[PDB]
Amino acid sequence: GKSYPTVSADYQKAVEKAKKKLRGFIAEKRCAPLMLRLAWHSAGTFDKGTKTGGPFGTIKHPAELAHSANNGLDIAVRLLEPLKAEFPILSYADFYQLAGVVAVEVTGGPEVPFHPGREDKPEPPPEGRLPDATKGSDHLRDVFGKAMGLTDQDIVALSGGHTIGAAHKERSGFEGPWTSNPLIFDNSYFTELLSGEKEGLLQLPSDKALLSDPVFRPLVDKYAADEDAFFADYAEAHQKLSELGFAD
Amino acid sequence: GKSYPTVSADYQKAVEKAKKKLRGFIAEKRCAPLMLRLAWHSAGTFDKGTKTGGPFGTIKHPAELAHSANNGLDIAVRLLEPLKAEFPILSYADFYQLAGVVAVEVTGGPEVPFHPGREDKPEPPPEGRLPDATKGSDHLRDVFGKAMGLTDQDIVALSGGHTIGAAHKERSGFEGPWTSNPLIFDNSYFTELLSGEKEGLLQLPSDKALLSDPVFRPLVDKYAADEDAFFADYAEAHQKLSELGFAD
Ligand code: HEM
Ligand code: HEM
Ligand SMILES: O=C1O[C@H]([C@@H](O)CO)C(O)=C1O
Ligand SMILES: O=C1O[C@H]([C@@H](O)CO)C(O)=C1O
Ligand SMILES: [K+]
Ligand SMILES: [K+]
Repeated sequence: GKSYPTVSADYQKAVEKAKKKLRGFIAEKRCAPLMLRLAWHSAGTFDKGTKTGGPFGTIKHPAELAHSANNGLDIAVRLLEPLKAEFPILSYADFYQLAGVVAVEVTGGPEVPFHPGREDKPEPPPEGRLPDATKGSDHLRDVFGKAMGLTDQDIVALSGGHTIGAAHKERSGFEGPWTSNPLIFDNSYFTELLSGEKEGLLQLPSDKALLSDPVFRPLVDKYAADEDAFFADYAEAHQKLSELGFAD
Repeated sequence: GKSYPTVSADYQKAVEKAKKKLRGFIAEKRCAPLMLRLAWHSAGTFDKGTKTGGPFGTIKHPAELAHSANNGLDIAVRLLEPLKAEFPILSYADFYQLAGVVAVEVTGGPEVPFHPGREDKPEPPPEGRLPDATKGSDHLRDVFGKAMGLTDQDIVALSGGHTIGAAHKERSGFEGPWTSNPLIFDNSYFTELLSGEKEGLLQLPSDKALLSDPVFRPLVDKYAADEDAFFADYAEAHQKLSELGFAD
């Protein structure tokens, strides 16, 4: 239920130019997964009951980067600082979410609609709102549902974001890619999740929780059979996540 | 601006009986300062922008007792558990605030009006909202003013709560009483604050901040000259603090 704010023509021109520069930079640096993870951890702190947190640029604060769930995301902030400085008119909030949208696009994923106008806010949210990889469906619903206000369909679709990238034992402690093609955005996360553990590939307990839940599991089966349907629901869910607490 | 909830006659009878039992117990155990500090740290987590936190019984949770600002308050919770069990109808929130009101009364202080009907809530607030003793007036206003929504007069009056009790090097790290009579509720905190450091008595940086601020300092002078005026403003401020986020 969104009402997007008006931004000047110069702001809109800067979005379009930054989008292109982000494509080139993210593709060349091979950091699309990290950038997706930065945008998601930015937005995923939203609490709908208090309207605190969410995608309002606070993740660049050292206080929020120190959160253990954000281990490694200081690399992302640093990687983007030279480009952000070329687009001073843009908020950090818009810039990081635009980077997440581009991360998905440049790895072959759906084109997530983007609307500008997030304002940078000065206080990071409390630590502890991001999901815990060792937990299961109840915990997923607590975080995405009770806090962020996303649907069970969004949970499954957004979990397929793991179709790009890898864990790092020096960041979370988990290690390895979810897929055999970690810079390619496709439905492979779901086909691997269904096939069992393969050697070399990662499954978190929070991934496996999707297989045993009666609402999540049919979605997993849908996305593994129908990549177009995964792309549609993913684009819906990403857009919602990127706009949590914004333009309501 | 309060609208107090209706409670049954049995609840009201239990308040009155617990008030008496609290007087006897707190007087005998010599723990009025700790009990005041428990009630204040319960209520002082209130944030008026989000309506989170405040005096709703969450301080008995191990998660909130672990907060470093609450070092030692597990002693208080434990001390009160046998009495609370004699009054099962009462919420923990009402019981702890009633204990704070009695702590003030039984050490000779003003009779703070008490209204029942706080409901126990299940989530403790985030850590870090209670004031920092090494900081000054700006920090006091951030905490009491911007979060809790109390006035500068309340800040000074409520700081005179230090007229009873002591710091402990194994809890905060500070050590000693503010006053020569730490179980007597009087204006002595302000007369000591004005006289300078005396040997054996404690002044926190947050106490000393009251002397250098142009709004706080006249209040300090008022309370040190006029204990009746301290008692009046204290009773006002304590009642407000004990009712933050309650019955609005
Ligand atoms: C469902 C609950 C989730 C849990 C428990 C979880 C947990 C994790 C963990 C532990 C890592 C490894 C971090 C590291 O060690 O480098 C990770 C990586 C990643 N996460 Fe999630 N995550 C969840 C949901 C999401 C969502 C909703 C998105 C985006 C839509 C996402 C995108 C990513 C990406 C792209 C990576 C790889 C990052 C890289 O390669 O640097 N995750 N996640
Ligand atoms: C103004 C900002 C405040 C700061 C920075 C502060 C800080 C502290 C500290 C560090 C201690 C010592 C804890 C220990 O080591 O045992 C303490 C004790 C105490 N505080 Fe405060 N406090 C403040 C306000 C308040 C308020 C508003 C009240 C109640 C109205 C209060 C009541 C007490 C009492 C009664 C004690 C003594 C506790 C005991 O003897 O066990 N304080 N405070
Ligand atoms: O997605 C990522 O990009 C870098 C690296 O893989 C390529 O630069 C990294 O640290 C990430 O987790
Ligand atoms: O106010 C207090 O009561 C006890 C003790 O002084 C008397 O029991 C203590 O640990 C407190 O800080
Ligand atoms: K993939
Ligand atoms: K005293």
